[PDB]
Amino acid sequence: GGDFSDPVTSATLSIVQVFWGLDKKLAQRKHFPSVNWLISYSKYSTALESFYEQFDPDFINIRTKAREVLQREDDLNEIVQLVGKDALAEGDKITLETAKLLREDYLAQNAFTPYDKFCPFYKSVWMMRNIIHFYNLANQAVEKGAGMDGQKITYTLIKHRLGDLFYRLVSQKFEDPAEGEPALVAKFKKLHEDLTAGFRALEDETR
Amino acid sequence: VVPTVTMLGVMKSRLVGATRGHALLKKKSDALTVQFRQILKNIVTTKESMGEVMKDSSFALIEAKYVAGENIKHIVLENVQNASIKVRSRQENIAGVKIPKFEYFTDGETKNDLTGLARGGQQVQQCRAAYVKAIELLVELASLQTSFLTLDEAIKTTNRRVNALENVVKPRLENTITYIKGELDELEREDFFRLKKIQGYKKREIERQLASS
Amino acid sequence: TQIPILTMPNDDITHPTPDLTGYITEGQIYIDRQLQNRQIYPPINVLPSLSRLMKSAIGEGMTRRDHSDVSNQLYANYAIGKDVQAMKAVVGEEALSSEDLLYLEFLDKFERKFVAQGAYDSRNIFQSLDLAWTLLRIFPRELLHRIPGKTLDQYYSR
Repeated sequence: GGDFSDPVTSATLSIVQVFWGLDKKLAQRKHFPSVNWLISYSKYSTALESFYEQFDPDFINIRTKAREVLQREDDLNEIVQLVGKDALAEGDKITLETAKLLREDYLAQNAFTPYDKFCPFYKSVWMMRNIIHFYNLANQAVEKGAGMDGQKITYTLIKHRLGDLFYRLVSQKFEDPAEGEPALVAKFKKLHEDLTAGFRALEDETR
Repeated sequence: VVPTVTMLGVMKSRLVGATRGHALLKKKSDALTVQFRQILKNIVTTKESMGEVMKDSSFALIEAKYVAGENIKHIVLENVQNASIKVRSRQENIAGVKIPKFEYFTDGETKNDLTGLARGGQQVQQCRAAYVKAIELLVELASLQTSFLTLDEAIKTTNRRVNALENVVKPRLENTITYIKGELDELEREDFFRLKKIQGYKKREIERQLASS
Repeated sequence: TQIPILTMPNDDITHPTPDLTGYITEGQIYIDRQLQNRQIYPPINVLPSLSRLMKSAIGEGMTRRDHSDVSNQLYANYAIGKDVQAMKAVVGEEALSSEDLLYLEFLDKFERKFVAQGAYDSRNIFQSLDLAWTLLRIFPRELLHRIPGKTLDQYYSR
């Protein structure tokens, strides 16, 4: 029946270290990985600190940022389920933004396609860095935009003036790793630089 | 949540309280909707005042123009003797909604007058007479806006309680009932049944051993 | 005639003994904890309570003619009074109409003068119905909708 109170599951989770719990709701929505990011856990994040450090110092922090974004998205969904989509702070709107992107473009994987059958690690690292960079740039604009209206309320304007880079962010997952590792890493870096330049200019234009 | 008899009782109490609160909120929303409908009807009725008093003011203005030609206007704006316009506000409460009340010059306090034009008496009796109708219309509009906002908030809360909260709790109560009765009660009988089987086996073994002697 | 007194554990009817005896019998006279807290000595929750065959006791030969009418009127008026009190808890009580205040005062009088019988104040059914009429006559003769004709004219005049 899906309840995790079964004697088998309880005994297993009493000793297993890493635990990839799944949710039936995501499977219903054709999510495909179906990994409930809110209940699953991994006790092994501590040991792999050395591997992360020798790989990339950014990942250990963007991972925490993404986890915080996910928790905030869960809380915001719980609030909006009764309060309503209005009266949300523009910072909260920016949090739900790129959280939708992380759900539908980073954690989601088709697993039956030439692009999502396999995914190299640093490709996921670049994906996470791009998403967190988008989040940080948006909140930097929220912090200072030559006025409160020009700082945070401009998310709707960003959705249009920055729409191309948003679409490229959500579509960067479609490229197959078989197309050559330098090609994909260069495409990711170029996307990051283009988004950074565009949003920095827009935040430095008229504000 | 963890299933237990105390948990089942707490969930049942929460469901009962939610049902009672939903009924109370529905009653409040119905009362607020009735008040809003009354305010809308009053505003619709008083809309015709904005035409009748306007026509009277226009007739008085034409009479004043025929009397003294072009009005002085400019420094004093002419066209009136009353209406030293100054507005005062009050806050009334209907069904818990702070409905504002409006009073102003020629429609309440803070009114003053001095001299006037030739037809200034007629202008006051027609152009300044529309001030009371305008104040009533403004008060009705403010009351309607406040009632609409309050009714929207109450309806959102009531709909959320009916759809989300109660339908969240009732599956929880069913799952708690199933976990206790469907498992614990079944296990208790099975445990005792196995114990009785052990006793019967012991008695049968003792009887067979005695018979073999 | 049996009036078995049964204790319902945990103050709920889902317990096996009350739920089991519910089918066999034909009524339920609940004692309510809140009424005991409200210091009404007989705390019988009259509105939840009912007799599945109370119609036989009411009649012309036995008891009095107006028994069913006054019973139904008291039931309905109590319900209305409880609803009006609940509304006044949230509507500020300023917007209540005259009938709302009538039902509020009737509810207060019914709780503090009718239900709260003394431990030794024996009451014949005739004077009990007289008290019921005393409480009822507050409403206008036309307001008691549940009362049939030829009864209001008989008793509403006091």
